[PDB]
Amino acid sequence: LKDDDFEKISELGAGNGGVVFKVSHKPSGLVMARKLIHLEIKPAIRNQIIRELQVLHECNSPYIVGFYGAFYSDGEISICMEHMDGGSLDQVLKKAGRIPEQILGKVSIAVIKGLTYLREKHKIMHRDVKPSNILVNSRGEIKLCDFGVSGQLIDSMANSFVGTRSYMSPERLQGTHYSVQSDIWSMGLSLVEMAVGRYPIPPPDAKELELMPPMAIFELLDYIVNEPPPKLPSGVFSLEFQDFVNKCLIKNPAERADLKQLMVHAFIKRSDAEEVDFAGWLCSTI
Amino acid sequence: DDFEKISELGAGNGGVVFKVSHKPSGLVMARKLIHLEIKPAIRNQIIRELQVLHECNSPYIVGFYGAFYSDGEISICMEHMDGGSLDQVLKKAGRIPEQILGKVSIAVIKGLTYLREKHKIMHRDVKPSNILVNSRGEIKLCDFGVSGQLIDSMANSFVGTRSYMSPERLQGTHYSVQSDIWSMGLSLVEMAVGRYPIPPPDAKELELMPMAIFELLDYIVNEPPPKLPSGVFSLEFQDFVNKCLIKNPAERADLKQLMVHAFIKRSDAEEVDFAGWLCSTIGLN
Amino acid sequence: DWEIPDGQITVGQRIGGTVYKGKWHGDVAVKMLNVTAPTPQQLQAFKNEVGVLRKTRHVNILLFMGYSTKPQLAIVTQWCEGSSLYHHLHIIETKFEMIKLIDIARQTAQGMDYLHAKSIIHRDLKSNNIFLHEDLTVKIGDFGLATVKSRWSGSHQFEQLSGSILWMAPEVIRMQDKNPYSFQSDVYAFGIVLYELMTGQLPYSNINNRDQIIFMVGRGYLSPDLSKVRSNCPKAMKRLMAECLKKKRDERPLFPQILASIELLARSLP
Amino acid sequence: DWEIPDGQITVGQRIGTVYKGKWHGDVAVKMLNVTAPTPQQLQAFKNEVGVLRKTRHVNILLFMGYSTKPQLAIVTQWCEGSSLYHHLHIIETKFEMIKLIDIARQTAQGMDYLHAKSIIHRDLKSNNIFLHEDLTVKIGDFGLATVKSFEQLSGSILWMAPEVIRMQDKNPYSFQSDVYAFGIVLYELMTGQLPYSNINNRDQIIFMVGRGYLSPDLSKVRSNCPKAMKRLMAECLKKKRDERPLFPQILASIELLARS
Ligand SMILES: Nc1ncnc2c1ncn2[C@@H]1O[C@H](COP(=O)(O)OP(=O)(O)CP(=O)(O)O)[C@@H](O)[C@H]1O
Ligand SMILES: Nc1ncnc2c1ncn2[C@@H]1O[C@H](COP(=O)(O)OP(=O)(O)CP(=O)(O)O)[C@@H](O)[C@H]1O
Ligand SMILES: C[C@H](O)CONC(=O)c1oc2c(F)cncc2c1Nc1ccc(I)cc1F
Ligand SMILES: C[C@H](O)CONC(=O)c1oc2c(F)cncc2c1Nc1ccc(I)cc1F
Ligand SMILES: [Mg+2]
Ligand SMILES: [Mg+2]
Repeated sequence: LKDDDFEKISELGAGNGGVVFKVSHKPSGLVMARKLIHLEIKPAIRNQIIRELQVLHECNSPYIVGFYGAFYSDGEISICMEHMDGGSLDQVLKKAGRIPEQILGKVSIAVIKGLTYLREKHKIMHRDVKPSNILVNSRGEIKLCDFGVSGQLIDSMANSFVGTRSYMSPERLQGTHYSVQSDIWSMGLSLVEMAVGRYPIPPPDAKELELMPPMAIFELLDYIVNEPPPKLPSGVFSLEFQDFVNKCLIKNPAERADLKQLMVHAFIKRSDAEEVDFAGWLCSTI
Repeated sequence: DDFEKISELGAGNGGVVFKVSHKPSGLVMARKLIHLEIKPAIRNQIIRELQVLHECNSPYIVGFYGAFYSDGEISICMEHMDGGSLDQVLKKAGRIPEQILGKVSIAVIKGLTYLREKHKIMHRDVKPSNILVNSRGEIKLCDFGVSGQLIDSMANSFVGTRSYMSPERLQGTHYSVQSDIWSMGLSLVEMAVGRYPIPPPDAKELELMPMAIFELLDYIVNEPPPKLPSGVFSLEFQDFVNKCLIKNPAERADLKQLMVHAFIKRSDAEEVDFAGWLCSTIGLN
Repeated sequence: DWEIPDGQITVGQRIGGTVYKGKWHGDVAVKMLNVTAPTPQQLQAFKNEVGVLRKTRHVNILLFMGYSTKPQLAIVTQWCEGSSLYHHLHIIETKFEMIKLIDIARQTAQGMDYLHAKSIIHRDLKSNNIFLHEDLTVKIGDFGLATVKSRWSGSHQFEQLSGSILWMAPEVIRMQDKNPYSFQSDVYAFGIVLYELMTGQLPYSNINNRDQIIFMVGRGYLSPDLSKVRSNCPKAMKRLMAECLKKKRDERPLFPQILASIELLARSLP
Repeated sequence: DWEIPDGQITVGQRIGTVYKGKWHGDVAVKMLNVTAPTPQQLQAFKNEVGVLRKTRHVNILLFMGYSTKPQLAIVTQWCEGSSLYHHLHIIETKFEMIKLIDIARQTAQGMDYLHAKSIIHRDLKSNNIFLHEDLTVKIGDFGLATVKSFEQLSGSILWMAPEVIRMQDKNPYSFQSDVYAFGIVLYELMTGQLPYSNINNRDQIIFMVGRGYLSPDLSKVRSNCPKAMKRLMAECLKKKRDERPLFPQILASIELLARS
């Protein structure tokens, strides 16, 4: 893979430090997603980033977005990956307003299996779970992306621009703890955002919850650290769902459910067993 | 450094002149600063060449004290003349009496002769501002081309506003002291009439008593020479001036011939209160 | 007027809004707003950035040359040969002598002194926006966040916090005031620049959690580890760095005082 | 506005009507030391500044501001290094041909810029081209400069076009006159001499170049000057004003040539 090898089709989206293009890899004819991340970095570490990304060639799971290759040109590391024509659940949540508890069930399974896959077969945690990083497609697949595989790339990304919100767990915000337990919190927070259809920090006021200038990021972080976790509204959701997000959002990581415990959860047993035209729901909402 | 500034005597094209005193001496002199950006071998050549001024001894040549370089400029320390230049004098007198021009004429001829015979150098730059005078009544030539290298280095210059250059020098043909006679002649007309005689005065402009330099150069080369008016000047004077202003250097008067001209023989006989006339015109009275 | 009639500019390569190497009476730098329909917010951004540059003429401010509207919105400035301070320090690890490092500090301060003197707060000072032009002259650039201090406190209104975190002062991060920027916030950024200059590394190299740094710096827990200054760093510089980095903004020196500190230092070695 | 309030600029070593000052670092102050501003001296100052304010180009001396209240003064960047005159004619710096062409090129770049903004420099010469840090050309001294829409002729004869000297045309200054000046600069660059060295009479040079008789001696150019540069010098020095190239074309030729 190299920069000449590609033809731009369209811009799939952009973030805080990265841009994603739907492209056609000329030699193979393949349509793929090309992610460019701007970095000013020493040749020795760019080459270390590439080399470390090559581990994705082995990462094969239906809960993990596929990897075609990686390279550096001009001023930018390129990651070429499985194009997901459904987009990110962030994009979806915009068009769908709120995601039905029953679909979120499939999503919750997909996330857990993928976090399990990463953990066990590749020794790594995600680091960055949130709606924009769960990708869905026509065939009803829900895959995870943008996880922390290259340790060097993690390091090189630390010199970054300021975000506008955050899904970081409180224990990470305090440097108190660092494990999969933190990715569980982020899944928890994501779910609440996807369920209610609005980023749950801070919580909605009494009036605002009836319908259903932005808080600066430092205030958001200070909230997460010092305030009780968000939670689902009382009636609109099953008690099993409310209980599920709750065990994901416990401030103290120790007391927070783990992947084994979550997997056999009432909400997961139910949803696994349910059969939902997920692929159908997806295309119908686009 | 060791010269105290007393006043500014004035400035023209690439140079300025101060009346100064040597601090320990109390020796009053005229210091001229000429602004030059030149190679160091070339400033040394100029300063060396200026030293031949020490060999100049004539009551018709301004005295020379010394020369040196400092701060991108050549200093020429020279005899202070408390009467300044005839250019300066002319301004305050309006016109200069013919009889006085007789004495100037002699001085300039005598001076140009001394320079020629004793040092084999022509002045190259005769005009009223380079004829200096004093209260003892002497009349001396200044600013003459003694250093050939200084001549060369002064070419890179700003445009002037006028010229006393002989037509032959302008067109680049052969020239010699004949060129200097032309300029004396041109200056004599200026001082007598009180107006730079190029171009000659209009009908209106005349009865009372600018022009681009390229026009003036072109007048000098292609028009007839100026002249005095008649009646208000001696015929001998008019004859003298005309023989100086002939365009052909070869039909123009020479130094030997001017020296014995009628206007010259006469004024030499005349006894005139020159120093009295001067102090009268300016500032000791 | 500094509007460049359309057609004259000849956009070429790309570097990193978006910046191209172009042509207009020689090599120039062209910074464009790629898109096609400029929102009135992107418009006021442009108007403001041009407004600030127009007031700068100093050898350490990157030379604004003119702006274009018709093709796309764009700002034209002098082209620079040679790299950013970021690039020297963290990419090609240029082995500057301490006298040079001090001089880079000095010039950067000189440019900042000049801006503050005309009431411009840069708001995005950092290694990348400091160019060693011909390896000899510091030119401060990127005035995309620059602003002029308004005499009146209610003109401010709401602006979403943006910028690189490693150079943001704690009060800016916290974002508690209507306007947390000040000359002093610029000084803090310059403080981090001293850090890169006297140490060779960015701050917080052991921490790679972006949100954690924002949270810990804003809270007071985290601050640069001054022990990492190289041993040839004059004691006066270490002190001056620690002063620019003070958490209580009012405790930070301003640029004339910073300039004096560096001159007085310079005066001390043979 | 670019007025520097009284009190800030602090003047130092004279260089001569230009001093070294401090105002936000080293600067250069050009003053008018007379406390009697002639209504014509104030006009002069007003226009020089008015011209300078239009310039923002890396090959034009950076104007920084003006002051009126201790005295009339113009503040511009302070350049370390020497003028092109000093290099060619005084210390006889032995530039390589590429560096000569580069000096020519940058000079042209700045002239191009001035012209595109309808500024006629009218006093372009070696002395007024400063090699900043020995590598970047900074065209300075704008004391005669005007914006193209009686004046007593003023300047240095060696760089004046024959129509400038003649002063007979209704508009004796033109973009093309600056090009002539430029051609003389080219001359100095490619011979390391001034023109008309064999002639030491100012009035003769004035008259003879104006009449059309006298012209730089192209035999003196260094043996290693490209045929193409020598040609460009010719076109720039052309006696007939309208036969001279304009700076777009000059830049083109030099950039083209420089590639060989
Ligand atoms: N493999 C893929 N297939 C299709 N679309 C993708 C994709 N990967 C990313 N995208 C889209 O590109 C957009 C930009 O992704 P990127 O990861 O750069 O920013 P982001 O939305 O995740 C927020 P941040 O940069 O702050 O983490 C995402 O919203 C996603 O919709
Ligand atoms: N030795 C001396 N004593 C007194 N005054 C002198 C002097 N030498 C020169 N001056 C005065 O200084 C003035 C300036 O001298 P300078 O020779 O530079 O100017 P100038 O009047 O001859 C004009 P230009 O340079 O165009 O020939 C002269 O007009 C003259 O009056
Ligand atoms: C702000 C960034 O611009 C976008 O977010 N982060 C990433 O895209 C990202 O962060 C990473 C990391 F810290 C270590 N290794 C890889 C990555 C990676 N990209 C990425 C990862 C997996 C797959 I499959 C595809 C990808 F593009
Ligand atoms: C640049 C000035 O504004 C114009 O005046 N020019 C001169 O003064 C001048 O030009 C010269 C030259 F080309 C060769 N040698 C000497 C001189 C000389 N000066 C001079 C000569 C004699 C004496 I006694 C005193 C002088 F100052
Ligand atoms: Mg993402
Ligand atoms: Mg004289």
